[PDB]
Amino acid sequence: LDSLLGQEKERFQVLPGRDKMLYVAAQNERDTLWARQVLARGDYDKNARVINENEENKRISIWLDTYYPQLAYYRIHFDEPRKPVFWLSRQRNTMSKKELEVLSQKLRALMPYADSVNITLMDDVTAAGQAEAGLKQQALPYSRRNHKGGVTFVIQGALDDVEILRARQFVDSYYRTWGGRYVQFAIELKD
Amino acid sequence: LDSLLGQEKERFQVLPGRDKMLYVAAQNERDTLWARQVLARGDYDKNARVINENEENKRISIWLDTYYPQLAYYRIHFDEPRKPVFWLSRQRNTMSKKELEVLSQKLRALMPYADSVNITLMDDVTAAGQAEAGLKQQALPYSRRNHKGGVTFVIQGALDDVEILRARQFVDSYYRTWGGRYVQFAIELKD
Amino acid sequence: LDSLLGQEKERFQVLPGRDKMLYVAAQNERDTLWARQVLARGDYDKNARVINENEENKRISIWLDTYYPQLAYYRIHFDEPRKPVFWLSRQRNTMSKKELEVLSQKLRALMPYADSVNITLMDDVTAAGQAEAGLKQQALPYSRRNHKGGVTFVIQGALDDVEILRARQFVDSYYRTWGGRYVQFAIELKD
Repeated sequence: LDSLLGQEKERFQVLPGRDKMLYVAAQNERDTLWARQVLARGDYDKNARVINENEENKRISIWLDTYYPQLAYYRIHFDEPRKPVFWLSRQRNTMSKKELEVLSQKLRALMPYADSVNITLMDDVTAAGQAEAGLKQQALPYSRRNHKGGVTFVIQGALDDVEILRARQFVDSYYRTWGGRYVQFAIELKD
Repeated sequence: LDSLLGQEKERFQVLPGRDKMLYVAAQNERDTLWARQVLARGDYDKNARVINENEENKRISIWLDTYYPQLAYYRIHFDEPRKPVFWLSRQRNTMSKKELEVLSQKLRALMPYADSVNITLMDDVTAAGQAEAGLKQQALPYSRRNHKGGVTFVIQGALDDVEILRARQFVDSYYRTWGGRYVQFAIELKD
Repeated sequence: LDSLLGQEKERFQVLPGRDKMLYVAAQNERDTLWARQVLARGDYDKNARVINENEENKRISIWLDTYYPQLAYYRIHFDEPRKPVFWLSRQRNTMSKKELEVLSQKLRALMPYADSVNITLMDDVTAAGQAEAGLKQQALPYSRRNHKGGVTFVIQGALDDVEILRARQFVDSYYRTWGGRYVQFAIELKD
């Protein structure tokens, strides 16, 4: 192994894979690019791979559209890349304990660098309540619409220039940890 | 250790970490930057770290969003960096004594330079009363609104140019020690 | 010790500290600056410190906001820097004799150059009566308003150019010995 040119290793969490390849978990896009380009100049292809939170989540989601298309989930969190956390829709999900254990091992196959994948049924009430709470904190009333498989919070109120930005950060916050798979959002000028 | 180029050490409180790294508690941003740049010219990376009150509080808060998302708190004070004080929402917090002791040890892990973290349940009545008192001292009446998990004091009155600045310092004062997590503020021109 | 370049020592009251450092009590800002700059050219840092009435009072007040935030006080007088006098709000203060003795020792820790700190409960009636008297001496009637924790004397009367200056000196006088912590002031044109 190594098959690593990350040094300076700041913002490069390098994890050993189960497939005998190295996965350099880069903090951001510019770091990912830096490490991939340097490894390529260095003739460390194939075995030396560079990854990040966004690409690995989308990669697993693409695999899931084919093998667990009915999986109701939120997002895979890579706060600890060696132990990814997989947020599932508590109520929309109808999988068994053992089926979820298989799902984890399948993601472990998708993530050789991961030791194990911690799949957790996240309370759909908590998802809805997180969105509810964030809006109410910003004095943003909403009308709750119902799209297939979820709800859409339509923010009421003629918002000011910066109040709109406040609502955009709220929306992004929910889309960072939960995603747009359960509560989606809209803005409409009222009152 | 050391792995220190702070000299002149004025405004650089250097504390030894539990992880065998040094944490230079700098008085301000310009000092933080000065020390980080000088340590870097000096080839004292990794083990020689430079920190401050604002970055360390935000760093712990980011960790808390993942592991104690339901933690109702105000702010972590670094008046004594070696013994950080952690203001919690007395009433909104439902944690036990031992759970709070774990929370402290978790922050001690987040702050190797800290000897211990003193977590204290701050009276939510006192928070509200601090805001109330600061406004009344400046002859600023307010309408108490209710956002999720707190209240919003909407300052009544067509304020003058400098009265507005008086209200801004009041608001900042509360946002310095309590933060915008319980009493938030607004201004509206009346009378 | 010394660790002193004050000479000419006129307007430089040099007091020995309990922390084995020297505190040059300078008469004014320009003297403070002069002594700090000269000590610095001289390589007498650390042990040779330069102080004044305004900075030392504000320094102790900042410490008090964290450890005795409920302390109702006026101002610390440095007429005799070696024995600072600490004016407290007689009625607003609810501290015991021994708690006040601790408060003094805490300020003695904040002021190594001080032998002892004389804390005195100043009659709030006298504070109010000082303000009352100063206004009445200048033929300035006022309406007594009530802000949280104090009163605001609103000066009645269309004042002339120099009468306004007379009221400003009155206000400053009260803000010199009592401060704006109990009786505050305003001006409004009437009659």
